[PDB]
Amino acid sequence: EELLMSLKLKALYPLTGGYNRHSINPFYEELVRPTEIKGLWRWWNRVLFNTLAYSTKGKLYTYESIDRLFEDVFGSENKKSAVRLEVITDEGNDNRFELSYVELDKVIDCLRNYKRKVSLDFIDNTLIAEIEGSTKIPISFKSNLDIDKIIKDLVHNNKLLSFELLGFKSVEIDATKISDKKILKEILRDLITNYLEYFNIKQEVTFTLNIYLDKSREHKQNFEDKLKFALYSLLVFILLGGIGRKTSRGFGSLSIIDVKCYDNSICKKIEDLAKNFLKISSGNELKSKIESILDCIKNSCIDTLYIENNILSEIDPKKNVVYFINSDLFEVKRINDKEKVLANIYKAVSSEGCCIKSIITDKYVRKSFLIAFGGYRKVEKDKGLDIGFIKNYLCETCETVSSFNIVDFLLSEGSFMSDYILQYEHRNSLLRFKLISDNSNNSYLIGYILHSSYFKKIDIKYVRCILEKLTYCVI
Amino acid sequence: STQREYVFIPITNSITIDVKITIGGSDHITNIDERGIHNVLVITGYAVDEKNGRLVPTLDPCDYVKGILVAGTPQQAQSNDFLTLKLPANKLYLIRKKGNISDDLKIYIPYSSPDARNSMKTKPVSISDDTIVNNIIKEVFDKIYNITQKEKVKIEKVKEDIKELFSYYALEQ
Amino acid sequence: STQREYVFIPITNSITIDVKITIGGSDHITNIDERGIHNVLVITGYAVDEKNGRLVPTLDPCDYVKGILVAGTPQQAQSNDFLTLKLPANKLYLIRKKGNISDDLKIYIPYSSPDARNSMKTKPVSISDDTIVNNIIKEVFDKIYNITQKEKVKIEKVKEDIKELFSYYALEQ
Amino acid sequence: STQREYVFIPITNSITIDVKITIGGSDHITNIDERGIHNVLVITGYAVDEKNGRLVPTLDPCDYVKGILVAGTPQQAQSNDFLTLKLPANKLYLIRKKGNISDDLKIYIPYSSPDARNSMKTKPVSISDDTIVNNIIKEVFDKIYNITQKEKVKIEKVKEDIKELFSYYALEQ
Amino acid sequence: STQREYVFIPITNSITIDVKITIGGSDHITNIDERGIHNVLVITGYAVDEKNGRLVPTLDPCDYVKGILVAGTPQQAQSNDFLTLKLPANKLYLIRKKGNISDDLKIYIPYSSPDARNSMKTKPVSISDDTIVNNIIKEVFDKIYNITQKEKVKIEKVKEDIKELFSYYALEQ
Repeated sequence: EELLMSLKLKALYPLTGGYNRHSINPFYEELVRPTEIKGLWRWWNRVLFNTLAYSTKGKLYTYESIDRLFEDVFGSENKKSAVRLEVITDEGNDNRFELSYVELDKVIDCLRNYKRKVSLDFIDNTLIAEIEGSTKIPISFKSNLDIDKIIKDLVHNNKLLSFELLGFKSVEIDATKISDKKILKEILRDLITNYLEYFNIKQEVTFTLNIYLDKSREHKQNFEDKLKFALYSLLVFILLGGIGRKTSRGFGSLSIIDVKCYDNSICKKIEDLAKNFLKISSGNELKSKIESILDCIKNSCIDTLYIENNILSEIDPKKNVVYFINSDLFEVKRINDKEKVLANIYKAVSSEGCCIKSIITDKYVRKSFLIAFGGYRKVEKDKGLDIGFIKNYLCETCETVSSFNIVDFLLSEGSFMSDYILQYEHRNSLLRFKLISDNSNNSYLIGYILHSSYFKKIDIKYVRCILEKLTYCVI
Repeated sequence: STQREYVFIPITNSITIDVKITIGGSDHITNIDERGIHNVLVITGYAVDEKNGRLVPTLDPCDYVKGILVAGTPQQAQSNDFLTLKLPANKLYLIRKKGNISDDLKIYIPYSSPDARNSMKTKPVSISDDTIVNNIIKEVFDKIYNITQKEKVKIEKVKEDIKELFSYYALEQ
Repeated sequence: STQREYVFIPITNSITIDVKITIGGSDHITNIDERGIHNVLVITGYAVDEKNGRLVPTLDPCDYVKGILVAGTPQQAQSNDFLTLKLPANKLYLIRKKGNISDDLKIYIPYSSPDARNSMKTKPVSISDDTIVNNIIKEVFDKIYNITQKEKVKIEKVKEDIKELFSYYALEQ
Repeated sequence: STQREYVFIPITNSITIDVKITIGGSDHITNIDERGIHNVLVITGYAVDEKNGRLVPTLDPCDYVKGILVAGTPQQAQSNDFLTLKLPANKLYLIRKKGNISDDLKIYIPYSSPDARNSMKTKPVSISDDTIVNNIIKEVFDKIYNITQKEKVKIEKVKEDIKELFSYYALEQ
Repeated sequence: STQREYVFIPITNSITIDVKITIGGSDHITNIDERGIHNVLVITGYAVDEKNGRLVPTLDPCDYVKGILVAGTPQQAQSNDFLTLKLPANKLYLIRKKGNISDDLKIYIPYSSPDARNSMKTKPVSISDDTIVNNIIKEVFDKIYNITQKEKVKIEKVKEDIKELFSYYALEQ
């Protein structure tokens, strides 16, 4: 075993989770989970691979076979991983979340013989137990983690973050039946912890990502070639994706501070292509680099492209979904207020925000666009024609003014994609954002659209200059 | 805006109408056309006193007083039973938010002083014996808001909400 | 049912003791036993006026004033701005509560009527200015108690105990 | 059909008036329906030159300028400082669109050319420094709608609206 | 970084420090910031000789000499008793690792010469008798790191791990 390479990266406002869905907990703190890197690296490998397969073969391959193809690198049920990650985040402390005291016993007395719901809000460095039965009583707590002011701003001013607080902030309390205080004092006490821990957010989380090789994986078929392709999918993971939660909206965006390597025979082009991001100096100059890195994985420097192997499996378009990189939908602007655009992206992904109420100026072409691009949207098909008039935009074949047709989305009935694109509460967003920079103080927002397989076909330039105006008013 | 009155609504027949000329304009707070009583300002730290409701300023945060808001008279141009306090229209703890508010309001409330030699002993009592409903909705809603809630029939939404609108605690002395 | 007064602890220099002399009795709810200040009152919807330290009320349950509450009489000079309450010892809000006090008190509160000259843009501030923390320590703790700065060297912890709890709101006007 | 002319918002000293006849009627390319302006226009690939405040074409898609299009001609004496396009506005990047513009638009944009003796690297800087915000509300905005600070409730918040909306690139040379 | 130097922890302090100035910059490797002693180098196959001890080399992998590594110049350019080694920081064995370390390090560890006519026969020696640990504390910890250690609790903590976190083998001849 020996160290393959080292990637000193940084993350921008990462929302890394844990057992409690927060980056800190009563026991430890991890702002970077080496399990999420390995999990996302594999996700950005099954995407890049199907990109290399939808540019040289016109074929798409299922996930359970791409990793079966790469299991000699990332490992599987039949083989240990050949690469092993090791994240060494800086400041290397213990830094658990400790709640020293929380003086709350009036709100306890405000909660006898009643079924209310407590709700926490952080108003001017002080939190309030908003009993929806009209009692905004304050609380005098004292804890760690020093919420400065900025996160309190950043959370309240970002409509996405504030929307996900709706879980971690409130809970009903039935007390008409037998009640207590030793029990209520412990219900409310953790409700504080699960709330303040949501505010352990930090910009500029600097960590290293050491990647080791074992030197015991004999070159089965393309080991030396499968591996150096995985490094490519790791760079595009760094350059297009982030770690943590809501990375499809800019959070946890990754950068590159300095890349070393220790085996020139493999990492040669990878470190070089990675070296080209330490000194980015112009918006459309990076738009060239984003394409420079991508094409060197395509027809230029074709990394052994051994698709002619009996491991893969073509997908079924009417029952499978696959995400791959459309090399054309890419936009690199420039920004100087990360927090502003981080809160602006809500203007571009919400069905009422002041960026797509301008670009796609209607109800249906607006919503139906998000339904097919903005991940999964809560669309309640209990009202009138606004389930079909958005269907009329997303049919497989019907009267279309805009090209948002889905591979088997039929009207008057529901196929597999008909329910999937409509009722499946876990669907990633094809429209993504990422803020990237280092050593230049020149932050560049990046916008792109992952190409899916359920799309019948998409008018490239139309939905591009939709995305174009998008990335413009997001600043 | 300008002068406005916080009409707290218990079950009692004490100060039901109690209110002379309004602004004349319709810059009201609680209009209940068809979608339930909305923007129902209710305040904390007072008690209905169970009789001759003066809203004794209590110091229990658990304690509170509910009611409605409307730009009526200051008790036929009176001030000795008020607060004359000004609002920024964001430090008002409103219920069932409906967006639009003004910048400043001169909210006026029936006031009082602490009755000496008497522990307040605020006691929670909700709205019951609903014969008060047609007593108030005809008086404080059909004489204060008789443009909606009369040309409509969706007042069963209001009917069920009357008891489900104002709870209150009381000194009960 | 003895008398009490709310001698709040602001960051303002307008504190002589602001009401009147020490108890004359022997009971003190705001003790110093465990490690510092205890049994503070954090009544809501007020401010210190930054001068002439009464409390201006507000209809916002998010405006807070803290500070020690001690016994005594209301200055025998101004009985037109003080409440003269009577609390049943159950319906008041405390912090760092200690051995229960289950007997009523007639507490006194410095309260200047709202007097809506301006609009109250109350703003928060916690106790700071290490120069001024010893200021209100000397004029109050050395005076009303004579327990600090001379016989309890643990003040170097009780100094920060002041910085921990006491955080009031003011109008900055 | 219609005539319009460009007025962006820099912090410079070249926005004095320098404009001929007003709308002719009263309809601009923008409106005011929320607390802030709408229908701001964007040209990509132009900077402000920070002196002699016309917009010189660049060929970088990362180049920002935005404002509101005032109706009318530029005195027909500077018949070369402006573009005078004619489009149905469907080829017009407009933000906060509140109206359907099916007719055609004569839009006159302060134009220039590099005549480059040297290089030209534009610099991104937005508006801040409140002394500037209420400075541009008086020489740019009391003239567009003839509605400001007479019956408004919005202008003081439009200052916040102008801050976060209008962002311009600048040569700074 | 640039030139560093490791130094062992011998109970015999004939070479207690005998090393010259700090970085010239501001980067150390070991430190006692809040919790405990951080990065500590362990090299293998080197006995001290504890008599002008400068890490006599041997081939036994049983031997080791723990000890801090500070970025000091090699004893005012002492050209006799160092190894002047540069390494990519991956070839360094750090007990109690803390944080990432630099790209390459030019360390000058005390290197004596492997002597002839004398079989090594090294015997291990550990730390005990805490008057031996304080004879090391101020010399190599509260001198190189002589900014803190008079501010926090980390005094006995440093004499906790010195007893065991630094063991070694000795030639004992």
